[PDB]
Amino acid sequence: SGFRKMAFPSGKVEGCMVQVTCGTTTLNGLWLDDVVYCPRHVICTSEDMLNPNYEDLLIRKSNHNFLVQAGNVQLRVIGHSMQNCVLKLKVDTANPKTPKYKFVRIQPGQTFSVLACYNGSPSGVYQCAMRPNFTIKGSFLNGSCGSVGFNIDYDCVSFCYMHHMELPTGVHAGTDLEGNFYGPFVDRQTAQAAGTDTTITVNVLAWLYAAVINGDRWFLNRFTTTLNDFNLVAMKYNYEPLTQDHVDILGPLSAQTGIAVLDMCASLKELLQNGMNGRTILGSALLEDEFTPFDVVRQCSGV
Amino acid sequence: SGFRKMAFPSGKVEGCMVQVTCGTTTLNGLWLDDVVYCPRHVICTSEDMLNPNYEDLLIRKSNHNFLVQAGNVQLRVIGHSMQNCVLKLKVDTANPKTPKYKFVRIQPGQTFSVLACYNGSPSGVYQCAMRPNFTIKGSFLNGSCGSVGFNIDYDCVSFCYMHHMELPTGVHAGTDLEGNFYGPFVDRQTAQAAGTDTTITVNVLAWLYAAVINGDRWFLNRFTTTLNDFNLVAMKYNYEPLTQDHVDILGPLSAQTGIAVLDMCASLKELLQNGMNGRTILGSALLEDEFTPFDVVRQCSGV
Ligand SMILES: COc1ccc(/C=C/C(=O)N[C@H](C(=O)N[C@@H](CC(C)C)C(=O)N[C@H](C=O)C[C@@H]2CCCNC2=O)C(C)C)cc1
Ligand SMILES: COc1ccc(/C=C/C(=O)N[C@H](C(=O)N[C@@H](CC(C)C)C(=O)N[C@H](C=O)C[C@@H]2CCCNC2=O)C(C)C)cc1
Repeated sequence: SGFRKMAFPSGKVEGCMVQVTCGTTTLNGLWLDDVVYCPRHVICTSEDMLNPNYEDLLIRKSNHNFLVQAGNVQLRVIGHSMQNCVLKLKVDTANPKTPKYKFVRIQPGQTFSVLACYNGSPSGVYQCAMRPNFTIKGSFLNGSCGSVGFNIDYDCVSFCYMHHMELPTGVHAGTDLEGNFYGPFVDRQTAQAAGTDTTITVNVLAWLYAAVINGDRWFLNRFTTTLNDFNLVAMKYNYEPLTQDHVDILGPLSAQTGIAVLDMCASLKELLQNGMNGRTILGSALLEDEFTPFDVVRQCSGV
Repeated sequence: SGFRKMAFPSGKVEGCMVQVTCGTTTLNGLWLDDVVYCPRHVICTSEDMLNPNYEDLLIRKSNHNFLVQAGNVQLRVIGHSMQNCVLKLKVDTANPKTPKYKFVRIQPGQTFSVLACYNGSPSGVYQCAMRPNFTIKGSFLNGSCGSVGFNIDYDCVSFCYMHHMELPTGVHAGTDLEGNFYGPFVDRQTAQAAGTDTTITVNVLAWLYAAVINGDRWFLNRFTTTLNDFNLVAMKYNYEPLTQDHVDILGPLSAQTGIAVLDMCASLKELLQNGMNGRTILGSALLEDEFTPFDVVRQCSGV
């Protein structure tokens, strides 16, 4: 019993992290086979950051301009290319710690673990969600760029995020590992702001199911609702609409607890309209939306 | 910027986890050098759990009665001994992945990371505190025993917790790696309950400092307080007393923000007496007490 914000074990990703230095900018790289992937603004100075000309900056760089260290072992770069917002540094040694891996572009509302790194060395691991406005609420300082987000599917690490920038909201934006940004953002210091965020409704419902599984059931009421009636209330409280696909995804949790999805939706409607009146659910005074249904199943069933 | 409940990277501990099976009970073991450490109730059946005679159960076990697997590699046990509540299984191979390590007994109010495992394989990692009543609020299912808690100090893993039991509160109890329980608990199915928990005051104050560092400052008021006046209010709200040692530990955060500790204490006193009136601090509607001052410094300074 018990329910915690739980990250994937990070050892497979830890063996992939290296330090990339170009001139005076230093950030992290991801060393897979004989390629190092890292954010392309590693080739920038700060005068190259309000309107950087990346292609111009790159043509003036030769292979030796990139200092890549893995521990106290320097790796020699023997090739470089730019793909979208990411640099690919070909190195003369293949990483012996390379795990089985995939590059994935995740959808809004999905969660992943972040291994935060500085100078190529791990700092900590935590769990994030891709917000509906294509930001993430992370924890990143200067020098954390090149940190990656991932999921572990049995043996395979599915890399889905590489860190690039902070919006002055304290929220964070980045790319998939092909260098395509999540959301409308660009890798320049200009006036970009994220759209308004919304609450991930299917995730809140998964979390209420985790609550019931853990014995915190006070919020269950005697009522039911229709999907359309529920969505009309949710919308007023800035919740995303719940689709029938979402209902289907909650099937396993519904069957484990014997609570129909539309019955749990009636309980959530009452929580939205009435508040919690001082009470907590799973130790939280707010409704939580960064646990997917698969997250809940995995935690409440032992991987 | 940003602040998240962050766990230590778990790769060093992952290479140490194995599966220990004795008869029909299976749990996790910690393989360090040529010794496997695991909870001694691995030798129990359930009829041996209301009043187990561990020494009696153990004398009837021979080395071959312990099946230890590390991946799809079986390790041969060549010796066994019981130390307090933990079994030590001598094995004929030293773990090549053994990191530099220490066995530590932590104090109430300190935090650590838990690598939750089942059948010797990692499930997830999360951050816990040793509560003042010597429990932890974890996430453990059947088969998670032998999971360990740890801190990473630069290169050294300081193992401080091994998981043994769940109290029907949904809270968890265990031993240090010498097999001595934290708190008054014993490894039997009887009627044990933990003492009343209290809020870890120095940790709440560290978290308010993290809030200020991150730009969430609405709760700062114009006042100061004495240490004695503060402790009189805190006590009524089931907060532990703040000592001068605690004040000293907050020195670095106080100097970074320019807020005296006693000034931050006046702000916390007002939060305790008045509530938050709907507002959140760092996204929480409750005051958080599972970040130590070192936690906050480490996260807000990049390891
Ligand atoms: C007026 O409304 C505004 C709206 C948006 C912005 C800035 C977006 C921006 O420029 N973010 C910068 C950034 O992330 N730059 C990237 C690099 C550029 C080329 C995209 C970066 O520094 N990346 C860091 C290097 O690793 C990590 C950052 C910085 C440290 C703070 N936290 C982090 O994640 C911040 C430093 C302000 C400013 C004003
Ligand atoms: C009337 O007030 C009460 C007060 C306390 C208790 C029980 C304490 C207990 O017996 N806990 C058991 C336990 O943790 N047993 C240990 C082993 C014994 C020998 C100490 C165990 O099973 N350990 C599990 C094996 O790995 C992990 C447990 C179990 C699964 C649930 N979550 C967990 O962490 C629970 C299964 C109820 C009961 C009633």
